[PDB]
Amino acid sequence: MAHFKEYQVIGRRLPTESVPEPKLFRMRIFASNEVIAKSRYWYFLQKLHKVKKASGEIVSINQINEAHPTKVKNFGVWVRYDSRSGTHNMYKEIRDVSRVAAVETLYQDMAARHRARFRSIHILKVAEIEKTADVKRQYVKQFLTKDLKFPLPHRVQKSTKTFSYKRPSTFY
Amino acid sequence: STDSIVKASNWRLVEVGRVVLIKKGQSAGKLAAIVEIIDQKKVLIDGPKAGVPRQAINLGQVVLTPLTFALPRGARTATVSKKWAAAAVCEKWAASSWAKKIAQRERRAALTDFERFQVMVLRKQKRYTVKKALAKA
Amino acid sequence: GIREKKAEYFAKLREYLEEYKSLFVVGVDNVSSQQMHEVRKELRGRAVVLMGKNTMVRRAIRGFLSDLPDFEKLLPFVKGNVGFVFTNEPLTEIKNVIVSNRVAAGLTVVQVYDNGQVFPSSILDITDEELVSHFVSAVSTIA
Amino acid sequence: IIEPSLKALASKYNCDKSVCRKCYARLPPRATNCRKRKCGHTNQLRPKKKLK
Amino acid sequence: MKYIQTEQQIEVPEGVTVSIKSRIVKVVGPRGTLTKNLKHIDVTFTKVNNQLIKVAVHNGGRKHVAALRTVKSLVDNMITGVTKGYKYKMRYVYAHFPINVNIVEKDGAKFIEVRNFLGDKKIRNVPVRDGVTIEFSTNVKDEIVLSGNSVEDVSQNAADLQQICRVRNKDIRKFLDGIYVSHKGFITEDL
RNA sequence: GCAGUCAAGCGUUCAUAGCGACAUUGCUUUUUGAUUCUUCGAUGUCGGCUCUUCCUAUCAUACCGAAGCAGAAUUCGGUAA
RNA sequence: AGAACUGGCGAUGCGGGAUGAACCGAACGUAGAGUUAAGGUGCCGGAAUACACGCUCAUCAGACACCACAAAAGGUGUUAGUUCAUCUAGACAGCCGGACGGUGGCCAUGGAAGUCGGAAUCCGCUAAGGAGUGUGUAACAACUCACCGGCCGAAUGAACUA
Ligand SMILES: [Zn+2]
Repeated sequence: MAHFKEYQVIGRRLPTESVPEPKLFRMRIFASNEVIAKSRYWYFLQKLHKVKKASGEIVSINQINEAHPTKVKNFGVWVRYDSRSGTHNMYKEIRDVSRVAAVETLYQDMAARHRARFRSIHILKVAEIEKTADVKRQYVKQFLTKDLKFPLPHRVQKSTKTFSYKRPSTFY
Repeated sequence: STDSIVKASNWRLVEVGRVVLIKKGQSAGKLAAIVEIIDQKKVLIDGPKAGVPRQAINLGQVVLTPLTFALPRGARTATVSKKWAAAAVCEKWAASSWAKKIAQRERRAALTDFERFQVMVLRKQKRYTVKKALAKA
Repeated sequence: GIREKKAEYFAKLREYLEEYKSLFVVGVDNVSSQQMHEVRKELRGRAVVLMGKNTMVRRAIRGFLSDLPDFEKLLPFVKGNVGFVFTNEPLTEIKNVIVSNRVAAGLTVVQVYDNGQVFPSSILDITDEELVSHFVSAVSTIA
Repeated sequence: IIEPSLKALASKYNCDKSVCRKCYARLPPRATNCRKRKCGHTNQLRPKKKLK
Repeated sequence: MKYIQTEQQIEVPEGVTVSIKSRIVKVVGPRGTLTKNLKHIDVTFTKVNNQLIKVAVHNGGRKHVAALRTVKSLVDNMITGVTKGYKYKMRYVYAHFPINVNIVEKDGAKFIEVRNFLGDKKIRNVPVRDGVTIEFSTNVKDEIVLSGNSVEDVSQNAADLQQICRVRNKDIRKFLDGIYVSHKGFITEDL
């Protein structure tokens, strides 16, 4: 829950003489360190298969780096979450350079707008959106128009000293 | 008058090809180009020539300059270089007061104590010839 | 129903596109519900007139580019207020039925299609004298 | 007395109005919500009542 | 959601010249000249040609954006006011005591003065706003007509005249007396 | 004690002008209880008289919006101590 | 008011919670140097008027566990989301064209031709055009709208969640 890395977690039920070689399951988990990621792996597995980590084991844990960490992409994000009064699915879009960058703004946004802390959200799917205008959401489409430019009116420069011998301007 | 007159704020635009001066960080001091807009707050930049690594940056740690050159959006580092060079961006920058004051201020700061002393003595010389002028017309 | 009724249109559009060999694209700017009714009567002999929404037509024609393909050149003239008048009778007579009669204060020809071709109906209206004087001035060019 | 058309004129002002049911505001006759903050911009409106 | 740009358009007709500098707008036409301070809204003007000036908000939320059209309109009505002009018409409406209406002055001032309203011994006075000029129709009974370049000033001066005749303590559906706005439009260009 | 939400009903007709059942959310601390924290080597009961000040859930008075407001009279409501 | 287990207060200062028996931190010989806890760092006051993404404007905003209260119910305030339906076979909106023939449809009557009104609500030609949404006439005329089209080009309508 912080500056996110994304991990492959791969685990399985412990072998039995009856079933050596039990099936392997993978999740992609966003977390900040690997102790959290494996926690998170088990949290989800327990809600999906009978297994507690006391009957299972983690076979591999590997960080998945962004393939094109400077191509700008538009991501579709699918999320399940709890409100003070129920639980909701929700599709949002995020424009960024990496999943890991996108996911982190997802979490800030769920916090800002819906007052959802991390314990309350599940990431359902995160996906680069291939064709522009499969993009559904205005506040990301806006950036997709041709020869896009804008000013940044009213610039405030931070001052290094407490007094200034001239009245400042906001001119950019 | 008889034409409609409307002076319009001539803002530096965030746009592909807009060249920016990096305020903070490790690339602090260097020029990079906006390659692709991310949102109202972030952009992809790239400063191959100054050796600032193509990266997503927050506009608040950058300052827009008046210079801009032709660059297709999304352009990878290699073609950013080709274009930046074609455009003679550093040439234009160097020629500006803005870049000149930075240089001036940099040079002052490197002055030795002996050097500071010479500037004094030279100033006093210039002063002298100035005050007699400023007294004749 | 609404999908149905559109599909119905494409159907009858296609049917005249196969059945009749020639084609009139007519401009009907202004032109009353009454005027049209009377071009129907005036042509109840041969011609059939068929009107519709442009985007329906462009689309439908394009989907008919597999069989019956020269209709791809019809496309640059379905724009503004237009309609088709299909016919197997010949050329001018019908054009003059269209242009002339039930004009008041009329409707206009904008391009014609016959056997994979594209007149302007300026052509058709020809004096038999430019045809006369170009076999004449060239039997004079041979003489 | 008062020609029909001026009685009508006077009524656009005096009577073709609706009324907030919480706070009583005289409101535009086609309004959906009360403009007033004291009643919470309620949409509980009724027509102003017509004379006899 | 913040709209990266959003803009509106202002047609300048022949014969008028609008000039704007730090949001102080001066509009000049055949009828006269109006000015208006727009400093209370961050909008930016831009002249495309002399027929057409644009107004934008950059990176603005809903309520900001709502300010955009309204600036366009205000500036539109400046242009209309100084070409076609504004004219609002009113009617006296009274069931019994005829409402007796005149212009009077004090210190070269000018007031609309209203007498006998519902039989009142009191006299009502409404200052005539500068720029707005009062007539009385020749061939519509009980008419009163305010005109000028400023819809704002014409319309408010008409409002002042009607608000001054309200009828207190009487069922105002039965007692409909008043001066009411009966038509509103332009000086030039038919009626 | 005082104020709401729903609206079946009242109100010739018409839920909500004025009201409002079944239910239901509250507020107050001049009612009365419940408690027993302080005071039993002491804090002088009830009422009145006199006098000052404060609250507002406003009876009158100022200006308003509603009405089953024609006028007069009233009634509901706002800003108001 | 009365029990269960544990930890506390009582018997106990110290740091934090402004204040405060019982909360948080941490228990105590006399001191030096360093580091922290809980809690803080605009100014009172030691410590970034630090960095980052949002959200919020309150003629009664809000601001931190124990803790110094607020509910049902409402809001076309603003935010993000859901479901259903419409739409590149071109919607929604805006402007613009057409809005026709049987036919003044039958009653009825001073007159009533789509528009006082009773009762019906069919067809034709259509891309479309009601035996008629209103405006209007004495009654026709004229205007209008439903309906279909031209243009434009990617959204639109409704009900909801928090
Ligand atoms: Zn209200």
